[PDB]
Amino acid sequence: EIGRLNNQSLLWGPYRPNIYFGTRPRIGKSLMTGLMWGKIESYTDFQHTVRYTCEQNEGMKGYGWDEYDPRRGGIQSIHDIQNGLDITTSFVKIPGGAHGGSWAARIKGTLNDDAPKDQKTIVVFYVSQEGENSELEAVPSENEFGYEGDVILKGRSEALGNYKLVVTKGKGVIPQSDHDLSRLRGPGQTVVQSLTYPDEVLWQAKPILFQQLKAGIDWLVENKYDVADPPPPWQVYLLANKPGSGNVHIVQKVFEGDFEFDILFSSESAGKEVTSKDLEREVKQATEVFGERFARVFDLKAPFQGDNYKKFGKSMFSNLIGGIGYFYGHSLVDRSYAPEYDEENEGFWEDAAEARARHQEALEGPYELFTSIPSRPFFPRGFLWDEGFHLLPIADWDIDLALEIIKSWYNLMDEDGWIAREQILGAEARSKVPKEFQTQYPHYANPPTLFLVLDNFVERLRKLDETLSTASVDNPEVGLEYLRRLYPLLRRQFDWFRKTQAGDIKSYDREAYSTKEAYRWRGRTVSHCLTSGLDDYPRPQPPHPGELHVDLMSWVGVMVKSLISIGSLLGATEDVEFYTKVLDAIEHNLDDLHWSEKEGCYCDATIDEFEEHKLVCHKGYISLFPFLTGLLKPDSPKLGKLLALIGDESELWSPYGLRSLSKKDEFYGTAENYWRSPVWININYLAIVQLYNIATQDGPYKETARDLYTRLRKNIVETVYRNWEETGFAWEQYNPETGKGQRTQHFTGWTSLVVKIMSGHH
Ligand SMILES: O=[N+]([O-])c1cc(N2[C@@H]3CC[C@H]2COC3)ccc1NCCCCCCN1C[C@H](O)[C@@H](O)[C@H](O)[C@H]1CO
Repeated sequence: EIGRLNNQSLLWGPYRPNIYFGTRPRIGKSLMTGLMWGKIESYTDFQHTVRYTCEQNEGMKGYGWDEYDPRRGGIQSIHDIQNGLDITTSFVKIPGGAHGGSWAARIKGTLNDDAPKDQKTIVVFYVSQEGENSELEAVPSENEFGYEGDVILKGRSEALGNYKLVVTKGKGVIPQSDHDLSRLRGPGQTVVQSLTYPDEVLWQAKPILFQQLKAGIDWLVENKYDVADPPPPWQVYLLANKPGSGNVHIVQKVFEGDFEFDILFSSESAGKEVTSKDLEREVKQATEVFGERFARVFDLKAPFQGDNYKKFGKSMFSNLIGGIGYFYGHSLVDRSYAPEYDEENEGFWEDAAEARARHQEALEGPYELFTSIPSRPFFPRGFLWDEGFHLLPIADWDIDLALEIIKSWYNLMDEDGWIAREQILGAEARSKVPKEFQTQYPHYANPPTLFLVLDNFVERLRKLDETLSTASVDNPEVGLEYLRRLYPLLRRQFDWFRKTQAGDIKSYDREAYSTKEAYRWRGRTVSHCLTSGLDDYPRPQPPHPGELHVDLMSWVGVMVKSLISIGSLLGATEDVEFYTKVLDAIEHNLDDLHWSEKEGCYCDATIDEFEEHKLVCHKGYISLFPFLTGLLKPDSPKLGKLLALIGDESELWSPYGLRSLSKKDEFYGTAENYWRSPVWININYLAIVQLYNIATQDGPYKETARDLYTRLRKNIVETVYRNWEETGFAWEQYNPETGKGQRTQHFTGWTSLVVKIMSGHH
């Protein structure tokens, strides 16, 4: 019942973060829309200037959400240098009826100071509908060659019932052609082309548009329009009007100078149809609500209480929550469980490559996923351990939203307990991913950081849009039922980890409190360990079936501590007893297998040339894991030595945050130098939260933790703020020597954790 209200609230959104601006509902095969625009200055330039899928290069100053809440809508701003255009896309949801409500958008384009004042810009609104028993029709024009006013599309489906979608006339100069062609094509007006293609290719908006433009050009060629006397470019690239029935509708406008137009989606089962007056008003309302929620949910503490930090927090937050996508389709999975994937022998990476080279992978599904993403331009899709970080701030904002996303993720889990770490769903998603990197492998794990979110919900539980956001904490019954239904999958994931990611104690000269607790990440190559999330952090060389990884064991610890709390809430006492013994064994086994007294930190372990357990110690993030994951007692002498490592400028401590790897480590700044020195916000965030924990409890390290917490919070926030101020972007990682953001931009993305770091009061 709370489920039905949530379903209905979240159904519609701009859930296509892979494109600048578009809408889809959370339904695999339904109605989608996308925006395209580009300046036209010549006969050949439109194909190069036209924008649709997100990218980041010299031609685009920046883009992002100024404001967003997926229940209500928001405002995105796009700063396009190539096309001399500052664009604004406002989207708003209007609840009502039985079909997930109505929505509207305003597209406003303003030429920048550099653009020719008489620039011609082509704007397209592309609309598609998949589904066997559904209809969509453009109501024809009264006029001869196109539309003087609004374009109305009428459609129906099982999912949406009856609806109307209107593209309004809009404001702005419409250029007029004196050419001969105008007698056949009109002087210049809004046009509509209504087409049909087999459902599975409808997503290919750009090629479909261009095929129509080319047919347009070929008609000119056949009909004696030539270089003797050519029509203007904008008229050459203006489609001949042919509205009708189909599963594809192209709405094209040309504008000279500034422009704007509305898109009004009117769910028939609701009240009166949506108007532009409705849009303007609900835009203003949504802004007020966003304003008030922000100040309550993300109340930035000293020294970030100022307005500059507020605007920064709003940008980082809105971009993260604005990344929410709905994805649908088949994924590519190797279901061969080839025995080479067991990696039980020396040299196992060569065996595994030989297996992969059998190419037994097949598409399977379809699946759906509702998730936030790291990067609109470079990787707009679900990543398993990233989502754990993304949901930390989102959960604060709207716990029901976060729980929905968690549910969405767990619904992917297969019978054995595997969720693919990278969710590439459907041909549209695949288009952005080289074939060689699509295949998922059922023995590949990723950190279970979604348990971190679950933990915070549990603590919240112990201690209509306003209502709906917090319904899962405000009605303990609802909360518990949610945990009840998820609990088995959580448990299945726990079991899967210990089955598939088991390390080898019993087979070597290995003494420890427990014969059981030992873990090794499957999937390592000579240079990489992708499944751990820390691609190129240095690990034992060469890789070896005897390896043990202290990060993985610490994640199993995070998991088991969570199972304790959740089981304890559902009174699964047979389960809670078992967990209690596993936790106890990991605490002991962390020390017995992973602690280096001589180095003063945790290390991964291998097996020698001589068949004996060797620690292989590389000072950095990995070394801190038991502390980052909240496993050490606040009086632990090991914790204190870890605090020395963290605070030590010659090892990890840079002015800009903690270095992934110590400056003393032989691998510092080597090779791709991905996780071999740069400052990464996700691990810094875990550190900051654990420092705070120790700083707010009686113990011997209280005052040290307090100082490190104060400084690290400051350093991390200021580095990310400084870069945002100067570049407009959140970055993937930060240079510890210069403080510059580097690798990819638009990383929102766990970089956005900074809103919560500024927020404090963990
Ligand atoms: O998508 N690609 O497959 C892909 C595409 C391309 N492109 C080609 C064509 C378009 C596109 C842009 O330019 C040329 C280039 C390289 C790759 N490589 C796959 C790697 C995926 C990124 C992992 C980022 N993070 C790494 C963190 O280490 C990990 O912790 C984190 O979880 C993960 C997620 O945030």
